[PDB]
Amino acid sequence: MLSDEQMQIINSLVEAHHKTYDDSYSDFVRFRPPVRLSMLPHLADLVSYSIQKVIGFAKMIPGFRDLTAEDQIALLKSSAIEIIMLRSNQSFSLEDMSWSCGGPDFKYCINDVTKAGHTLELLEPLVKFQVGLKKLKLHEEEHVLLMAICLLSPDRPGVQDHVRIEALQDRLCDVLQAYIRIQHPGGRLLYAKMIQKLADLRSLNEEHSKQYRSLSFQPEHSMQLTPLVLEVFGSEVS
Amino acid sequence: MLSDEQMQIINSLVEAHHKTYDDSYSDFVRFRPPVRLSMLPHLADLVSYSIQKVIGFAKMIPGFRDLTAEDQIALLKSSAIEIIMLRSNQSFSLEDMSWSCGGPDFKYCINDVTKAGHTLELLEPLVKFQVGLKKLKLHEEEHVLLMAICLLSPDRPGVQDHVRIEALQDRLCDVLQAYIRIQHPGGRLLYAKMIQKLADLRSLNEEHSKQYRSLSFQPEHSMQLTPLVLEVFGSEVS
Amino acid sequence: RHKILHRLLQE
Amino acid sequence: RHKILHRLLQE
Ligand SMILES: C=C1CC[C@H](O)C/C1=C/C=C1\CCC[C@@]2(C)[C@H]1CC[C@@H]2[C@@](C)(O)CCC=C(C)C
Ligand SMILES: C=C1CC[C@H](O)C/C1=C/C=C1\CCC[C@@]2(C)[C@H]1CC[C@@H]2[C@@](C)(O)CCC=C(C)C
Repeated sequence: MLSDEQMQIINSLVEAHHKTYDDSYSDFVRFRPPVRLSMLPHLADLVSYSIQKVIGFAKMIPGFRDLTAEDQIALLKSSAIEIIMLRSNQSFSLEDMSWSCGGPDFKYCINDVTKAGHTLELLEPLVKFQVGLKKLKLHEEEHVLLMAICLLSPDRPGVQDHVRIEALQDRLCDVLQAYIRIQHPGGRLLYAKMIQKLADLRSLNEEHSKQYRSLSFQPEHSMQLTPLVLEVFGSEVS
Repeated sequence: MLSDEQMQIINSLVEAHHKTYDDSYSDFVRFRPPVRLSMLPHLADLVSYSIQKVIGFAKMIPGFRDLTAEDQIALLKSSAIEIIMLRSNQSFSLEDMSWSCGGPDFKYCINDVTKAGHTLELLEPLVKFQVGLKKLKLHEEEHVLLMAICLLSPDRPGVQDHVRIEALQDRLCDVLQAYIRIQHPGGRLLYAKMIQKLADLRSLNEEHSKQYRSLSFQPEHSMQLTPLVLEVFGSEVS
Repeated sequence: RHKILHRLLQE
Repeated sequence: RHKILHRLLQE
């Protein structure tokens, strides 16, 4: 059985996700339209909007708001791309191997992402990650806990209060394990599988950071990004 | 009568304008859509695109490309908003007191610009400038020469080679006067009128710079701008 | 530094 | 400094 303090954590995280993930994708029409690096303006607007959502979620994670502004920034700059990849699983479809967000205008395949600069060196492990993640059939409670665990990883560059961040992450990890054991039927190997996905994200973050440098170093491409994307994926230190 | 060297200048400037001002406004659909600071995303994309066009025109002005990179930047940062206001006259309509660029989606009135942050302190002198400019019934030759004279003003902050810039501007001014005298019937008071408009632009630039500081200082508004707008309207010095 | 981030992390 | 401007002023 799960305690009240562990339950209140789950309640806070599900509430946080429902407040920041818009299932209608209604705001997508406000982005620069997709062109089929023709896709870069639309996907830069998509990522920027998703960054704002990741900020909104993080602020609602118990304990995150108590960290210094510098620790809050260090965590977000390092984990933003990984949280984006995790939260994007909700629109991912096994039938099409694509992210579907409403109409055919907001359906993104592997080819749409190559038209944003990205290569198969990133897109092949990313699609393979999305399939493996979808196959886990995570309850929403597990999905939000994995995002919160990912965001509160103390082993990120720029992090100062490692102890406090580690104690917050340890507590989230305990909540997840206990949730899986008690509420997820036949989930004996699931916690191990979810932790492997966290390792997969570190590798996808590495490849993305490498590829990001390539477009950020070409001002004709970097000028197509948003000021928030530039700041969050930027190399600046607090 | 006008000389060959003066004619070649006119030919170069008209060619430059025809290569950088798209009369179809076909690219406007690629901007973040207008919302009726709801208008700020669309107008930021409009200004950024117009900045790229002003860069394209300036590079084709005889002598501009021979200036140092630092002088080229100093001129553009100081004059960009004034060139934008000048070139926008081509879409301006006396009948509607608005800039019309195709359909009703790309028709901007005084109210649309208030929805981009913003006030009548800028928009009332700007609309009054557009009306007075339209009333002059400038030939395209005069319009392109006024833009080139405006851009090559040596009395701009950051300018190093004042002498060379002044000699380029003096030569453009001579071309304009001689053009008006010989080719513009009943244009005896026109050159004086066009030079007054250049003074009006300095006042509109001042008010815009003041108002720009207001949105650039609020990160929730500044984040809606483009990296090119931020760099060009920015306070950074070479 | 981190102008947008600092503002978004406020209230 | 002026990364976009320098690039756009090239060729
Ligand atoms: C961002 C969300 C969350 C909300 C919805 O579920 C839709 C969604 C899709 C995410 C995708 C499909 C397009 C390509 C992206 C967004 C990928 C996630 C990562 C990937 C990258 C690698 O291309 C991002 C980097 C690209 C930039 C900065 C242009
Ligand atoms: C930019 C062009 C040239 C190509 C076409 O003729 C259309 C046109 C219109 C210009 C306008 C109508 C909207 C508001 C603007 C663009 C104004 C010119 C200046 C003004 C300002 C003051 O609002 C710009 C500052 C606003 C920002 C950065 C959002």
